[PDB]
Parts: sequence; C-alpha cells; structure tokens
Amino acid sequence: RGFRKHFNKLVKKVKHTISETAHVAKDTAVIAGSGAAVVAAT
Repeated sequence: RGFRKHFNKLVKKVKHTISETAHVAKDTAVIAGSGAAVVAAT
C-alpha cells in the first residue's frame, strides 16, 4: 500500500514522454507526410 499515487502522477508525464518520443513513427504521416509535405509539394 505504497504512496504510488504521487508516483503515478509522474507516470502521467512519463506516458507522454514515451509517446512524444516514439510516436513520431506514427504521427509522421499524420500531418508531416500527409499535409506539410503535400502543401510544400504542390
């Protein structure tokens, strides 16, 4: 019954850290390779 409640709070930031870092493999074709690259293309 540890005070992991305040730890989970940090984890909330961690989950985003994990995402923001490796989520580029997905987000890459969300706007970059699906908008920004197009507008710059034609």
